[PDB]
Amino acid sequence: FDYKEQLPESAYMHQLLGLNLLFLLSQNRVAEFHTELERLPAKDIQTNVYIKHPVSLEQYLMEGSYNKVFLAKGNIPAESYTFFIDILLDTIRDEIAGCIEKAYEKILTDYAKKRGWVLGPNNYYSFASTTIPSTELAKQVIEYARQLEMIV
Amino acid sequence: VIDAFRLINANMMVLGHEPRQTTSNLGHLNKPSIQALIHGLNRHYYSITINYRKNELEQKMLLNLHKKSWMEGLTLQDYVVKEMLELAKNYNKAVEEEDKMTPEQLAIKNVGKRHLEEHVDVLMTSNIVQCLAAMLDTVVFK
Repeated sequence: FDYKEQLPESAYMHQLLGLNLLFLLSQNRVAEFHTELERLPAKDIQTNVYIKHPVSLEQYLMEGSYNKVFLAKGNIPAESYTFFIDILLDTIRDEIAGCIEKAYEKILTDYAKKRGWVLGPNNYYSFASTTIPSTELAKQVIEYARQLEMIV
Repeated sequence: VIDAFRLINANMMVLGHEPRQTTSNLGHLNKPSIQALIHGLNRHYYSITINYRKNELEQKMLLNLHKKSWMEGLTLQDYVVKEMLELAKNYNKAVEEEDKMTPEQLAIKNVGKRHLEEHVDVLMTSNIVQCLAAMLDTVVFK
């Protein structure tokens, strides 16, 4: 952030920056993820292969990373991020929970056992998944407000 | 229309008619003044101020009488109200739509050296009361 006009560019700067970017996606701060992306418009462009892997991963995340989970891993085994990619990998997304499986789709053990099964919430996915008077109280207040204006 | 009169003898007419010693009450007495026929026969007479006797218990009893008896305030049957309301609002909507022409022309006219129609307080009150009737409908009962 410091002006640091004398700042001598080093290949580390690009490598370290991507580590935040890769981590940021890991900590599901997606808004922050793009925030950093727009901070380095001159870096991403088409060069800076160092940080190119996370963006591809992010695109795959907004797209079907679930299928592309191992595609990006195989796209480049390492970019000085041998451990860096590890955090993301172990942080497998699980938003697919809003579906049916477990003798209803059966595919997507330990996963089927975690917290009893999947992540824990709901039940066995195969078996997982009006009133005016209540409106009366709420409406009553609203109507008076209109009258309250006609006071003065 | 009630009134009170009292006669004056013709012996003391040399003396003042009604010796007055209070401006406020004399002026209030004159405020009714004298009626045409009264002047036609005002002589040998002098009207005397009348007023309703103080009234509290009777006043309070009457006031209680009005709410429940002299006007619709039974307060238990106090609340067509959904049958004819549609038609009344239809009439008034059509009438206001028609009346909207006159303000249109009025605005159309230039400086040149019947827009006032109201008709909106009535709708306001009527339909706001009808909507409020939901309070009785949904809670006061059941």
